[PDB]
Amino acid sequence: KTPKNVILLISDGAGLSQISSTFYFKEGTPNYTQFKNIGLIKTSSSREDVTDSASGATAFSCGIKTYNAAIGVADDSTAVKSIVEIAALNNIKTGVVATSSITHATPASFYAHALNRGLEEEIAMDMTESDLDFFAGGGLNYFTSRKDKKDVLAILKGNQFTINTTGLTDFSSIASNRKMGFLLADEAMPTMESGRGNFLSAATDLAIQFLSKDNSAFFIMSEGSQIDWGGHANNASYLISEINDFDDAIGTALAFAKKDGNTLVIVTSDHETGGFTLAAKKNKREYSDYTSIGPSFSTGGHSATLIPVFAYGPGSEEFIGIYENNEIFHKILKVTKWNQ
Amino acid sequence: QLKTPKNVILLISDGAGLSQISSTFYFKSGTPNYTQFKNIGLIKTSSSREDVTDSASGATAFSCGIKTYNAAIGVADDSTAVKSIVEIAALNSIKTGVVATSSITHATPASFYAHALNRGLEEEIAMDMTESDLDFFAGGGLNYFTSRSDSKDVLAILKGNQFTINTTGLTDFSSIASNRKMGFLLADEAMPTMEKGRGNFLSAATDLAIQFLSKDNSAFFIMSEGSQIDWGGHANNASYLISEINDFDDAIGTALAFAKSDGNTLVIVTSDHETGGFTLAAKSNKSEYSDYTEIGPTFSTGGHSATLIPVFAYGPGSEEFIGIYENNEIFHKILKVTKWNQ
Ligand SMILES: C[As](C)(=O)[O-]
Ligand SMILES: [Mg+2]
Ligand SMILES: [Mg+2]
Ligand SMILES: [Mg+2]
Ligand SMILES: [Mg+2]
Ligand SMILES: [Mg+2]
Ligand SMILES: [Mg+2]
Ligand SMILES: [Zn+2]
Ligand SMILES: [Zn+2]
Ligand SMILES: [Zn+2]
Ligand SMILES: [Zn+2]
Repeated sequence: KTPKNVILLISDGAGLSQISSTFYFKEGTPNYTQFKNIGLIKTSSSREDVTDSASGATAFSCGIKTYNAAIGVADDSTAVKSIVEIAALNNIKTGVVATSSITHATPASFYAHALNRGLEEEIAMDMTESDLDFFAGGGLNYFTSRKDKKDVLAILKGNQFTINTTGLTDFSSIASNRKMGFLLADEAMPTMESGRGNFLSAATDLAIQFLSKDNSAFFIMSEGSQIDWGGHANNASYLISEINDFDDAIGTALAFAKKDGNTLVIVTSDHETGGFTLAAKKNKREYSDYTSIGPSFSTGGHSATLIPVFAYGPGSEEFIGIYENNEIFHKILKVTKWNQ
Repeated sequence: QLKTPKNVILLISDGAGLSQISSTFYFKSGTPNYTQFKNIGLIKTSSSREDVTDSASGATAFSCGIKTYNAAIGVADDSTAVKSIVEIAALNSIKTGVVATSSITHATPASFYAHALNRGLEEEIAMDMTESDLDFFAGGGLNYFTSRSDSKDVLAILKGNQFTINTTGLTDFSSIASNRKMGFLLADEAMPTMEKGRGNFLSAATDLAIQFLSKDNSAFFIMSEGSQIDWGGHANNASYLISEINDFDDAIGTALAFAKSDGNTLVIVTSDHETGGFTLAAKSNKSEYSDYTEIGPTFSTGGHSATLIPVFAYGPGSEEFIGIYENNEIFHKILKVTKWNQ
């Protein structure tokens, strides 16, 4: 009932309908079918019925409701301790993986504290002050082509990071590093449609092997970042290709957890985007053909639907039922007994 | 090794996806009864021939435990009749009831007492009621029993089978307690909408079924349907959809209040499919920008969609309903937990 390790996978912008696309548009059975314990979260922020990713992720990373655009700060704008900082005090190794820039609102709410999510140069500099042990994502520009002219990589190397800006490597290439960071694009990683391939699964496997090196317990947040961008663009093949990749990472996590026996895997989203619907195909006589799906959208923004939570591993029963998003944080602390 | 329920209440919200359910968290006074549920599953709703299901195949999945074609009522993909949960209940000495806010002959209620090649055959469906072992029903659809193209009087046949029938109003329990079976036909076609003054019919009817079917310490099975959530969806009419699902949520609280007091009753809440691509979008301010402080509901289709659908279960055996499975497994899971003879 007490997990040693926690992997949190966040599919940005995926409601149940986006999840459902994997049951129609992906070869084979989705890894979602492996879960038995399922819950539901209410995703409103402290001030807005519709959340953004910043307050959405800060509800998970810090266990409070805060205003849209906040990174790691409470509604009154004061810094709050995150699960990464708490994990560091409990001797837990930590890693953050994302297919957006590593400074984007979701990863950022795990290692920075900023008044507004668009302060991405401040966020990059904030990593220099975090106990983060591993990261992988885009966003090389935020560390090396800055308004202030500073070389943030040099500071990170001073803090014991090895940084790779060229490719994800084998685990044998990084096993002896103390901390490891990958910055593999200037801004966001490529889309799956532009050849990103299995970055998310590979990077999440690297984080697991790296952070568990010396029998240390770990916490990892891996984010399927571009699902939401698909929803905002009302671009169905973009959305579906990104969520199928995210379902591959879920299989990666779960294959490790099932063998390990001491790992809790939580999958959820921050909010839904686009009103994405698996509607019947539309024909011109305009009528429906229920034999076939034609994905449609109703909005270019986020929506307030409750969002599914999936949990596998010791303590996974704590995540069933219907609760506010910020209680994800408290439920993790409860089952791991990591102290605050 | 789960607990075994004596009784089962299956509540269907037709047309309600997770976004429809979520509307009760923003548009209902107080806290939704959905929040009482701990055990939660997901069903895949495709029919035997269609990725996007209709109510008939999707309800027949629940009542008979098979995938079948859109429009089938209690019949298999080859059009042969299949034994239903209500027919199994009767053979196990279980009292049965069906409630709906549509006509009682409409596809969801029909799939639990009738066997017909096509949901359009509502006069045959009303006739099938006379050969079923149903003990209790309430809904609309008086026209299918007394104003038929074949000028037969079906009501007379139902009374011939030990039904008492009321076409006036729902009564209290002591009003109907001595009757061996009870039917309420309270509208010619569909019951009124919530916006046109239906009021608390669905909870009252469900409560009444529960008292009636549990006379003399009898085990029971009830299907009650929030039928018009779907029609709000089809019309792309937010206040209609939302008032109808708020009323369904009230029905959930009625079922759950009984189950908690009883302690021997499994309550299952699900839907057959989603409809309308209903979305709790950010309100538009005016030339148009999104204001995330508040919600303005939007739709993307006039028809059903293929999203996976949430299942909620509470009571003995409810742990059977977690995880992800085909819609037709609802039937098999009900059978498995109740330990009824098949
Ligand atoms: C516009 As349509 C045929 O999806 O209701
Ligand atoms: Mg994000
Ligand atoms: Mg800062
Ligand atoms: Mg495309
Ligand atoms: Mg119906
Ligand atoms: Mg028949
Ligand atoms: Mg209206
Ligand atoms: Zn987001
Ligand atoms: Zn977004
Ligand atoms: Zn339906
Ligand atoms: Zn419909």
